[PDB]
Amino acid sequence: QEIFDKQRRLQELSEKVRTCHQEASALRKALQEKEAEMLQVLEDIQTI
Amino acid sequence: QQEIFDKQRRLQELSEKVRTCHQEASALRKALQEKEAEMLQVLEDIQTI
Amino acid sequence: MTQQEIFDKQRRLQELSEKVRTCHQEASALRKALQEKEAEMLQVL
Amino acid sequence: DMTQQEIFDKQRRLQELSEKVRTCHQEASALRKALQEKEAEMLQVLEDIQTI
Repeated sequence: QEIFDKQRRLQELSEKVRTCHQEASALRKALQEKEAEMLQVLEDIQTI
Repeated sequence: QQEIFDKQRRLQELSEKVRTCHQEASALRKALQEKEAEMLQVLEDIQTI
Repeated sequence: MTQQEIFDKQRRLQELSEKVRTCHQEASALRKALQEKEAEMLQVL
Repeated sequence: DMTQQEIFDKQRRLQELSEKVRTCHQEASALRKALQEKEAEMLQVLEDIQTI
């Protein structure tokens, strides 16, 4: 399909992948932080 | 009886905190589910070049 | 009776609470693994 | 730059690394689904205690 057009596709796609990673990397931290907050609440519930 | 009511009230306050943390987590998971697949979606395309 | 019931519910609540803790710690190890796995891929890119 | 062969070579390296991510993702979906229901089970038990 012409190597220059293949190089262009590779670039755009890689960028999109890095963007998805950076986004996912921050969603996991937010999820890990949120689950950690819930555990403190649950500990308190065992006390009544 | 009063004791039960108190226990219930306390459980309810903590329950509200649990619900809020769940609602966010439930949504955070959906956002993470869709995003990780979007990543895999592209990686697949990269293999199609 | 009502009391017994509240107690049973409380116990079940404790079971799930510990089960959530297990899943969380299990998720924490997976997220760290997924982190390095993606980063390993990025380097390749 | 980058030649076609260079692209194929990076495409193969990718495949092995991408497959591992695919696996970890499927495992993450299973845990999240399991965690989702467990938290839902808790809220229903909490609401269950509110009734006598």
